Amino acid sequence: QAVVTQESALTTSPGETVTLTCRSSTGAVITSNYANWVQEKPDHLFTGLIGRTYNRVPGVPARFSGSLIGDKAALTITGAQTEDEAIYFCALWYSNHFVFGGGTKLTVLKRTVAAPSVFIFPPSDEQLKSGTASVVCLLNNFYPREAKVQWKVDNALQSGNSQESVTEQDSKDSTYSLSSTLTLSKADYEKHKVYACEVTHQGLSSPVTKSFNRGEC
Amino acid sequence: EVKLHQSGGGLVQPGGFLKISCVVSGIDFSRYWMSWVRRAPGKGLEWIGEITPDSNTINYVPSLKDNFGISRDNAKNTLFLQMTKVRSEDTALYFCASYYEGFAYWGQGTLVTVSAASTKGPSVFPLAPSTAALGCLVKDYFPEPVTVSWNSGALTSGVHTFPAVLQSSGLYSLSSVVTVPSSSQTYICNVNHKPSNTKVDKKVEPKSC
Amino acid sequence: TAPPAHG
Repeated sequence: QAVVTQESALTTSPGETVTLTCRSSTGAVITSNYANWVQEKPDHLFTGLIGRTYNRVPGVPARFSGSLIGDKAALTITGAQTEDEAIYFCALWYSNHFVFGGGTKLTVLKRTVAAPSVFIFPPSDEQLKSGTASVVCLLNNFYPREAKVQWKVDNALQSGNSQESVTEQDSKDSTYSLSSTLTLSKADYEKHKVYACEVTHQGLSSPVTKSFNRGEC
Repeated sequence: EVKLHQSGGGLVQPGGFLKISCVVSGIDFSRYWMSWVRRAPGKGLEWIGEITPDSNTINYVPSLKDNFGISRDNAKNTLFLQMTKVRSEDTALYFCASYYEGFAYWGQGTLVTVSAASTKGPSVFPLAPSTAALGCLVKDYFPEPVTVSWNSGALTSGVHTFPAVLQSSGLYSLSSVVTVPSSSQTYICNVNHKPSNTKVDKKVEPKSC
Repeated sequence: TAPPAHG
């Protein structure tokens, strides 16, 4: 059940150099892991960059190079362009199959950081009549993409009961908007009082918490 | 000029069966390793398997060995992916890819949705305000296309309609929000779900205690 | 044969 680990997110800017790493849970990455790097651009647009740790796929710009630094495989971009903002996936070969890592969201800074405006929406009475309760946390017009929404219910950390959705990057001001929906049955919703959304983002000094108490205004 | 043209896919119920095709042109298919890969919502790229030009070696990630089968017909420049006894977690965009040093050539992707749901219109719930934010929650519909407008199309700026999420129920849910200059007007989301012949207009106003 | 992504 090998796991391939990459940085979740990294930030560079046009003209700079940045290196991404790829680590194996079984030990040091070696030649027979044949590290491959694949770039995912918006619209699920995939491009192979590097195969077998070092080799450029034909047509890939020379600013992409592979390496083995220490126990890890690495991708280096020398002179990053705006077009390089993407998710970079590393796959390692384990004798008879490839395993992709979780991917690195690479930001090539387009603009000043913009912190999200954070809004929480309790479930309507109308939804509660239907037997379910959805709590909606909105993150509006933020940049860059990386953001952490965490739900706390009576200060208990939630897990598995929320889903996230994000807009396209805005073509004019480069921002995103994100919804995080906490979905409970009405019964589970009414067992608790404090419903809190906690948001972490670069534009925020400290994480921001929007909350409400069930049954008040 | 090099084209990996995918076809097939679509909706299949849990336990069902589906075969995807990938027809290659612009290269001598019979000398290329081919691979299938997938991209599920909220999950990274996952490699499914690969197959040699002569089909004598077919490799799979072991966890998918029992639900995916790879084959090719070099005479018809076609790569195949058989999906077998599909599970709900197999909902994803599937891509064929050809090896040249790395993952060199890529198909346009095939959407496969695994859901046991029958068609069903959404419930529309207000997201009451309190720059002010408000919206509509469009919950538990099937299949995917809903259209959302605000005030019959008049209101467009500040509007964010989020991609639908497929829930573990096999139903879609979606939100649509607007920022407005803290006024009172009247705000109505118009939700149209053609497959269920659903048309709902929901007024969104502040909660009264 | 086109070189594959692994050896």
